[PDB]
Amino acid sequence: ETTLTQSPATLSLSPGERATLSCRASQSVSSYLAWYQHKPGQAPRLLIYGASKRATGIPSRFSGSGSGTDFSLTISSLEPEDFAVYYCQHRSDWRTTFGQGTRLEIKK
Amino acid sequence: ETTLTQSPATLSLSPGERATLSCRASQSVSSYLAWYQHKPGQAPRLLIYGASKRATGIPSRFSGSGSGTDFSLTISSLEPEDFAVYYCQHRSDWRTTFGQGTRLEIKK
Amino acid sequence: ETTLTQSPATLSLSPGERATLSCRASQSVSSYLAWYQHKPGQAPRLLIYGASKRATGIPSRFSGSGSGTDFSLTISSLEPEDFAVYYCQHRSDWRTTFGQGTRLEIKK
Amino acid sequence: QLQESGAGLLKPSETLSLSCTVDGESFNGFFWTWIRQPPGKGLEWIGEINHLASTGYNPSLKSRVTISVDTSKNQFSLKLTSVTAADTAVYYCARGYSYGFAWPNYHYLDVWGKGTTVTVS
Amino acid sequence: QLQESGAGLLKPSETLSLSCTVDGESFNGFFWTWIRQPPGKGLEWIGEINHLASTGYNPSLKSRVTISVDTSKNQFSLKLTSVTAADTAVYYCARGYSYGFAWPNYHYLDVWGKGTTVTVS
Amino acid sequence: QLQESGAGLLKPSETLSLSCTVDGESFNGFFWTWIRQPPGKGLEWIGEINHLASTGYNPSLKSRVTISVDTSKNQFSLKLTSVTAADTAVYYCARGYSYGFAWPNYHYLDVWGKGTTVTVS
Amino acid sequence: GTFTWTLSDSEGKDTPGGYCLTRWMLIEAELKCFGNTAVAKCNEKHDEEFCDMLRLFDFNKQAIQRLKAPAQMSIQLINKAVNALINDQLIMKNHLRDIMCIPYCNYSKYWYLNHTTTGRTSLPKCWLVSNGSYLNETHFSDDIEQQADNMITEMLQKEYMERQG
Amino acid sequence: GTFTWTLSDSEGKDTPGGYCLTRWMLIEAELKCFGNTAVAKCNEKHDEEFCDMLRLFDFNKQAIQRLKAPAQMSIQLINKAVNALINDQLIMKNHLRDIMCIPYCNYSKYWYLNHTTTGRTSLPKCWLVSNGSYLNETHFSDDIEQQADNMITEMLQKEYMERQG
Amino acid sequence: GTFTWTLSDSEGKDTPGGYCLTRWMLIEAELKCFGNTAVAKCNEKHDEEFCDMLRLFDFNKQAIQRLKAPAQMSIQLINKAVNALINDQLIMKNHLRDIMCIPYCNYSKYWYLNHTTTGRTSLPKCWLVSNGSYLNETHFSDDIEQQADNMITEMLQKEYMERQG
Amino acid sequence: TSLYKGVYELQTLELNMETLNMTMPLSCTKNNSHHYIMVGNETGLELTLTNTSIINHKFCNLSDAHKKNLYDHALMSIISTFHLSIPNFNQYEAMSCDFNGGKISVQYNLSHSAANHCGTVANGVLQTFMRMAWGGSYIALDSGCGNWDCIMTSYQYLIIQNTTWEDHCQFSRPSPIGYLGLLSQRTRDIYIS
Amino acid sequence: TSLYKGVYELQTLELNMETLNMTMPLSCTKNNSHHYIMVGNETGLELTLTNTSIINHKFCNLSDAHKKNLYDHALMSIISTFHLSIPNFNQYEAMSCDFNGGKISVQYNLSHSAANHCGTVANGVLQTFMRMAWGGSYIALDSGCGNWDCIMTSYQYLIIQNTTWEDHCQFSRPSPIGYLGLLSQRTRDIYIS
Amino acid sequence: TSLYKGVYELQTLELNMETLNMTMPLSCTKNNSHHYIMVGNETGLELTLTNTSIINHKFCNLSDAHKKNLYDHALMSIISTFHLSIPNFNQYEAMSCDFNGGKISVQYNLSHSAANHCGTVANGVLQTFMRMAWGGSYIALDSGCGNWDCIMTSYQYLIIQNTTWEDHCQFSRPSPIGYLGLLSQRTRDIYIS
Ligand SMILES: *[C@@H]1O[C@H](CO)[C@@H](O[C@@H]2O[C@H](CO)[C@@H](O[C@@H]3O[C@H](CO[C@H]4O[C@H](CO)[C@@H](O)[C@H](O[C@H]5O[C@H](CO)[C@@H](O)[C@H](O)[C@@H]5O)[C@@H]4O)[C@@H](O)[C@H](O[C@H]4O[C@H](CO)[C@@H](O)[C@H](O)[C@@H]4O[C@H]4O[C@H](CO)[C@@H](O)[C@H](O)[C@@H]4O)[C@@H]3O)[C@H](O)[C@H]2NC(C)=O)[C@H](O)[C@H]1NC(C)=O
Ligand SMILES: *[C@@H]1O[C@H](CO)[C@@H](O[C@@H]2O[C@H](CO)[C@@H](O[C@@H]3O[C@H](CO[C@H]4O[C@H](CO)[C@@H](O)[C@H](O[C@H]5O[C@H](CO)[C@@H](O)[C@H](O)[C@@H]5O)[C@@H]4O)[C@@H](O)[C@H](O[C@H]4O[C@H](CO)[C@@H](O)[C@H](O)[C@@H]4O[C@H]4O[C@H](CO)[C@@H](O)[C@H](O)[C@@H]4O)[C@@H]3O)[C@H](O)[C@H]2NC(C)=O)[C@H](O)[C@H]1NC(C)=O
Ligand SMILES: *[C@@H]1O[C@H](CO)[C@@H](O[C@@H]2O[C@H](CO)[C@@H](O[C@@H]3O[C@H](CO)[C@@H](O)[C@H](O)[C@@H]3O)[C@H](O)[C@H]2NC(C)=O)[C@H](O)[C@H]1NC(C)=O
Ligand SMILES: *[C@@H]1O[C@H](CO)[C@@H](O[C@@H]2O[C@H](CO)[C@@H](O[C@@H]3O[C@H](CO)[C@@H](O)[C@H](O)[C@@H]3O)[C@H](O)[C@H]2NC(C)=O)[C@H](O)[C@H]1NC(C)=O
Ligand SMILES: *[C@@H]1O[C@H](CO)[C@@H](O[C@@H]2O[C@H](CO)[C@@H](O[C@@H]3O[C@H](CO)[C@@H](O)[C@H](O)[C@@H]3O)[C@H](O)[C@H]2NC(C)=O)[C@H](O)[C@H]1NC(C)=O
Repeated sequence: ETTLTQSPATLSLSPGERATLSCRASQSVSSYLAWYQHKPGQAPRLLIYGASKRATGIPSRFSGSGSGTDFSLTISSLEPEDFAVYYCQHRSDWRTTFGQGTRLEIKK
Repeated sequence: ETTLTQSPATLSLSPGERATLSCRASQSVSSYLAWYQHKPGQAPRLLIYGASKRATGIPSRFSGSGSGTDFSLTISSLEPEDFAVYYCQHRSDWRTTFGQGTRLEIKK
Repeated sequence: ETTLTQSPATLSLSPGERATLSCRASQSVSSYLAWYQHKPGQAPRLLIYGASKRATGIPSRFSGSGSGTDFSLTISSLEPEDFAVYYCQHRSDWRTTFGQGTRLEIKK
Repeated sequence: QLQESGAGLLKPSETLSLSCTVDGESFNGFFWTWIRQPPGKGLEWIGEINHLASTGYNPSLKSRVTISVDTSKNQFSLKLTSVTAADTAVYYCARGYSYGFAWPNYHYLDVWGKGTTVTVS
Repeated sequence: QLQESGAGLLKPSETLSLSCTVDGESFNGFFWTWIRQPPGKGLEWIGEINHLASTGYNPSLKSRVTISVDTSKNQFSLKLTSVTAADTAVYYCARGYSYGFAWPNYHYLDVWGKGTTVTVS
Repeated sequence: QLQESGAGLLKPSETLSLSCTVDGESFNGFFWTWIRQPPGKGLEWIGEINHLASTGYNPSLKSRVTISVDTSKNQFSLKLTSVTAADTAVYYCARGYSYGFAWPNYHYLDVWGKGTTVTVS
Repeated sequence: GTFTWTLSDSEGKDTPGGYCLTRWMLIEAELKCFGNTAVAKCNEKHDEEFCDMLRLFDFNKQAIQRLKAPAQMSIQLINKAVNALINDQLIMKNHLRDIMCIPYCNYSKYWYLNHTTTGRTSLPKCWLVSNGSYLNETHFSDDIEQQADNMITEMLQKEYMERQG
Repeated sequence: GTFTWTLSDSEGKDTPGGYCLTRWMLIEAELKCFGNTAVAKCNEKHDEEFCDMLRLFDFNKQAIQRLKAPAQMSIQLINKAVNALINDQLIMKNHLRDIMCIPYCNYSKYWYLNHTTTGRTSLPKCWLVSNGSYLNETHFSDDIEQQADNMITEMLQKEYMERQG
Repeated sequence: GTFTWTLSDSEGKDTPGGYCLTRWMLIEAELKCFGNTAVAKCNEKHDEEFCDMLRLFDFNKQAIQRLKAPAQMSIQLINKAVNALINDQLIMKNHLRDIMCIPYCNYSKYWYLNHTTTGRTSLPKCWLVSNGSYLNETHFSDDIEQQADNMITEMLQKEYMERQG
Repeated sequence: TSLYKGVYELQTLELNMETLNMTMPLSCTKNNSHHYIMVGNETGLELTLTNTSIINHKFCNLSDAHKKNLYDHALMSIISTFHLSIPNFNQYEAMSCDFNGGKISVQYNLSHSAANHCGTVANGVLQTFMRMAWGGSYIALDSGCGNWDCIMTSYQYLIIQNTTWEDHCQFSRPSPIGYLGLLSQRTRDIYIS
Repeated sequence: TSLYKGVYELQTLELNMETLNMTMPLSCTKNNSHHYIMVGNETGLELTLTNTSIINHKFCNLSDAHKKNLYDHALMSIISTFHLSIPNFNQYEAMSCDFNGGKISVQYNLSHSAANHCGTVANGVLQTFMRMAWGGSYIALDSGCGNWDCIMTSYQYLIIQNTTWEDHCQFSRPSPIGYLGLLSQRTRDIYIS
Repeated sequence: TSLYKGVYELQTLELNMETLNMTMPLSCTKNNSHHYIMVGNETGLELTLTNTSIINHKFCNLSDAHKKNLYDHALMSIISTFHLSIPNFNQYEAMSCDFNGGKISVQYNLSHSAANHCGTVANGVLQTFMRMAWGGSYIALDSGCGNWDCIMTSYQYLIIQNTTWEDHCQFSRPSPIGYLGLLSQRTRDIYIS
């Protein structure tokens, strides 16, 4: 089977700065990773799927790409509303996993 | 399944008179009814089969007809020798029944 | 099933004389009999197979024939070295038997 | 021309065990029928059997009655286990035929035995 | 447009028994997914099920979890026996899809329930 | 050119357990034969085996003897359970061949081992 | 023989001319022989009921005469021979025509033309049936005339080649 | 009818001449009728895609018109009819040509010649394809000329016989 | 190519003329080429052993040359090709002739006629065998003369048409 | 006779398809309730359409039928040819047999339920029947022609049994065609296991 | 047009093989991941090449599928025709089904192990597929032509399901040929039990 | 040569049916006790008529033979083609196999009981054999011709095994015809279950 690792467990930029969150697979990924945004008290929301698809209601601030074993989530300007927790999602036939989760933080 | 009912449980005419014994089915009869004559101390004898066939040794005094759910045995003149018990017989695939039995009686 | 019988249980001639050992089957033999020579302290050696085949290292002194139920081993001159024990061998599909064994003896 | 005939006995308990020996004409062309007539009652059917030992039975006797055939003696024997007070009847063995062709079809019992009386006293 | 919704309770022992009622749109076109999030942890997958009741499970829960579907009510209920201190998590029910055609393919969970909190105190 | 050779021991009870190691030439082209010769007796056949482990046995030993083959070591071992006073014989392992073609056909045992002596004292 | 029979026999010629149907082969008839031209035509026909039957009859003649089956009919002979004896398209065709309510061949009677002089004959064609009976000539008189025209045409072509040769 | 169709129908003649393909049978076309000579040729051909399709289309016409199936397609009709309607050699042949990378017939478009006067036409031949597309005329212009030569030859033979008769 | 091979290939013409059998195709022989007329005749024959074999040999030539099987013989190719390559009637026919004790074809040697001038040849016909050996010419000298008459007839017909055209 | 073109007499042949009995089975029809297949001048099969049954159970012990070999080989071949030709035979409870002693009796249950919902059992069995007795079968079933897929009769059972040779033909001439028609296309309309 | 010999116009026909739907199945292809078989103007089958699966087990309950008769007969006939045409189908663990309620979904597992060691499962399944969707299948599999015996694709599963009629044809004209091609030669390349 | 009509030389061809080995199986006969089928220039099958046996039991583990896939596919195809072509093969105790390791050895027991009562096992097995090795089989069995239905030999067993390629042909020219002859008509004379 395969696993995912997200190296930047904690990342801190002020709002308005551009930032990325990397994600690595143990094997060439069967399929492509999806990204989820999670808030402290709600439910996960699909942010990006298929590495680069932004779905519908997700703003243009969020984009991404990846292939092989190396994927990345890009937030173009870090709006204050986006400083929460992100997760990688990977599905194999009848099996799926998640990354550890990475968090964004506002500093002053 | 199906059943037979013979309404004229007791019928009485003097010898020489014409008489009939009716027989009714609960469902259109699969096949046709047979009639048997029975004597008090012998064995049943086939009288009529297929509603109207008189077989062989049975005298012309006995005839009959029927269809659907309604059948009848006709004795043209009631010879004294015929005043005994009659039964209806009905056979379905691997199942068969008999009527209750009707009796003829000589009166004076 | 079938069996073999060797009648001449003990046979005695001086060396240099010609002799035979007969062998009889209970049924026409399926296949042909083989003969073995055995020494008191060694191992049996194939002498003749298929009634008449002498194999390889066996000297011309040994021959034989047979058919049906009647077979015979012929030793043309009884060399002193040949005065030991002989056996008949018969094989049927997945079954085989041996005769009783016959012995040659030197007399003076 | 033909006459069917059986055998039996008065049988207080155990099994009824009645036997019917078939006459020599056409054993395999007919349905062998067993019927019963308790005193005060009309005719009841017990069951039927053919030469391939294919059978049918009156459902009320399903747990007690098994009809057998032995063609090597043109003899078929009725069997009714746990015989009781309600089985005190005259038993009959008869030859039946069903003309299941085209239409109208028909069925009857023609050659009858004389009747065997069985009680359970 | 669509909203999935379930039910549950705090459950100290026995079996977790959570239920999810599906909205009225396209029950049979998606993989029904159950996930879990214990406090202090990231997201975990429990298992998935489709409308033919074909399932897959997280091997660590193989001996305790069985996911069922009842299409006649568009309702599938999570089941987790021998519930314990390690299962004190928020449970979510989500609709998933996998585009297994040509290349690149993809998978995601789009419509999410609100989250059911279950503890074992 | 070729020489078959086995191993064994004196064996008062239990099982005979004799082994025969085949030479390197044509293991699969012959019927492996076990024979016996008790003192005072002629030759007896025990049984035979080929490389597909297809066997035949002397009926008198059917309940006690099982012959096995292991082709990965060109070694087949005799087995005789409940060994007794009547089995005190010299055992031999031999290679056999049967020419079952046209007519006449024939059979023989050509390469012989030296003989293993087994007693039950 | 000269008709290169796709049969187990190589010599189907009992007498010069075509294949003959004898007294035991025909119903209420004696011997009827066809010429070799008409029979030879079937050598290359893949849609003809009459010669489908000639193949079965000739097969049977040889099967009985040359090899012997000790008991039963030893049915395996026909089971393995038929694919080479019968043009299955014809059986299926006539079966389909029957299920669809149009005249079809049930392989009983055949109609042929016989010239009043010379004795030239055509190949028999199946007399089609419908609704339990044989059709009257009126219903296929057109087919009979086409066959008559074909016989005339062939005779004229023969005469032409005799004149050329 | 005169083409002796190996079909469930016996009268395939809607109008004098060959079998016609109507507005609903052709794509983006109205009515196209072929003469009887060209259609009759298929009576004896065991290697022709166009008439293999004529048999299925005519079969369908009759199957729909005469017998009625209350529900579903009652697929058994085709399952038992095909061996008599289709020359399987052709399907297997074109399949093999496809697996071996050479032009093959996928039974879509057919090319035929139509004379500028008289209106005589040839049987359509399958327009072969390869690598997802139709071949250009250049690649088979030789086959088109052989067919044109055959039409010319037949017309001359017809005139010859008219002169003789 | 012009013989419209019911094969996986569409171009069976290696050189103008008929299909040629090369050094590796014949036993103890070099190259033997037949004319196109004789080969073309098999286009419409449903009862001929020689061209049944030409179809297998040509099939094999193409199967080897164009597609590649990494290991084994990949036997599925023949299993699905044969119904389109072989006229099964011929195998069954010769098998039946064998079981019934008459001369039959075992597809080994073939006899043909070769004219002393022009080089015109006929299609080879199977040299029949019986009782473990080949038949002597005496037993079929009649068949050889019929074939010779047919070659003569065809040459005369050709000359006739050249005179007319 | 009719003198086509003034020169051709129209003449007929009728083939005596009786002489064929030595090599191939011949079938014919007696009235509408009886159809026969002969396998020579000794024995054959009777096929009847009846409203009674002989066998009142659901077993057909084919394995035992072949462990023992007491049956006529041609007759078994014919039963197989008939059976294996029934399209879409998904319901096996409809078939019962008595292969005991070498005797052959095979029943097919044609009962509905639903008739209008055609194509279940009776249709496939009766279609096979129409080919085996082809040409003499047209009066045995009701609604002849009409459809191809909803073949029905008034009879509830098709029963096939072994019998003796007697002429047995009164409605149709004996013909090899029925059997031969089912000899080919033996494996068609077969559902997976 | 091109005036062959100066007198013959070269003209074309294209057959409207749609009108044939009343009597025989028609197949066609949508892109490369979708292939359809219609059995009239109401229903049909979808055949897809996918990298997901619906059924995650090894059962195909054919016995129950036939004990009950809730399925469309034509659709089952087509599934059988497809299945029985797969050569050398020695591995049965590769096939799974859900015949419950009359619904049909059948999966064939095309996964290797070993690809270079061709001729195991995917080859036979894909070869059968190329005939059923013949003429619209040439872009669905990789390495078209090349060999005949090592047919492979990038997809792990072939899934066949029941659907509704919609035009559904965008890559190839509807054609009866695929189905008809597998109608004949039904029993070939069958291993003993 | 013979100058038919004074102008035609009578000439011959003999076909080199060896070059066909790349595409189709070829069979030939060595003496009367050995018959070979080659499936290329590497391997093939030996078919022998013998009066000995290798396998002394009644098992043929076909299910395991296919669960594992250690066997050559062409060789298994040929064994199946041979087996399934045996008519009326009602007695299965007559067949035994050893499909272990991918190795193939299959035995057919031709023993009577009753010979005069022909048509049981040996006949069907030997008839199939005569087609597989057709043209080189005529000296292997006794009573060649005579009947078609009572084919017998002096040998008790037919044994088919896997071997290596060697020329192996001394009595008949290699020919594809035997195999091809049994390729068609694969499903004939099959008894119901
Ligand atoms: C293709 O389709 C066509 C068209 O449907 C079929 O053609 C039919 O084929 C049948 C069978 O061959 C023909 O039936 C035979 O006809 C004989 C003549 O009499 C019958 O026809 C007349 C006039 O139509 C009727 O009046 C008769 O009916 C009356 O008499 C019979 C007597 O039994 C009664 O049963 C009826 O109820 C009527 O009272 C007849 O139908 C007829 O004689 C023949 O029957 C004899 O021969 C058979 C042969 O087995 C015996 O079984 C039978 O018992 C009779 O045998 C007596 O005579 C012989 C000597 O000849 C003695 O040896 C016997 O012991 C015994 O005394 C039979 O009925 C039918 O006429 C014919 N229809 C037409 C229009 O031509 C084709 O067969 C079909 N082909 C194929 C291959 O499928
Ligand atoms: C349709 O039916 C016909 C009629 O029945 C069949 O025709 C027969 O086909 C076979 C096989 O092709 C022919 O056999 C071959 O004949 C060669 C010539 O010698 C043989 O015939 C003469 C005269 O009849 C005999 O005297 C010989 O017998 C003697 O010698 C052999 C030697 O082995 C002994 O075995 C005998 O006991 C006799 O002592 C022969 O029978 C013959 O050379 C050939 O054998 C060689 O080639 C084969 C090829 O595989 C080798 O297996 C074999 O070992 C021999 O090979 C040697 O030579 C080659 C070089 O050429 C070297 O490379 C080798 O290493 C080795 O040294 C074989 O015997 C038969 O003659 C022929 N009959 C007639 C009448 O024509 C058709 O085949 C059949 N067709 C079909 C499709 O079914
Ligand atoms: C339907 O088939 C069965 C099975 O073949 C037929 O029954 C069998 O009939 C034969 C005689 O033809 C019996 O064999 C011999 O019978 C005589 C009688 O005197 C006896 O002396 C011999 O020793 C020998 O047994 C056979 O036993 C019998 N088998 C069975 C199971 O009944 C049956 O007759 C056929 N049906 C019809 C209508 O013919
Ligand atoms: C694939 O096949 C299945 C089985 O045939 C299809 O499902 C079935 O659909 C029919 C309607 O077409 C259902 O019957 C009727 O449904 C109406 C709904 O309002 C109801 O009122 C009627 O009383 C009746 O039940 C049938 O029950 C249903 N069966 C199953 C197992 O679902 C399915 O729709 C087909 N797939 C596609 C894409 O069409
Ligand atoms: C009949 O078929 C069996 C099964 O294919 C043949 O036995 C097999 O032979 C191959 C070699 O051709 C063995 O594989 C290789 O053997 C070499 C030996 O040095 C080894 O180094 C390799 O690693 C590999 O294992 C295969 O294991 C063997 N299998 C069995 C079950 O024996 C047999 O040889 C064929 N019969 C004849 C006469 O050729």
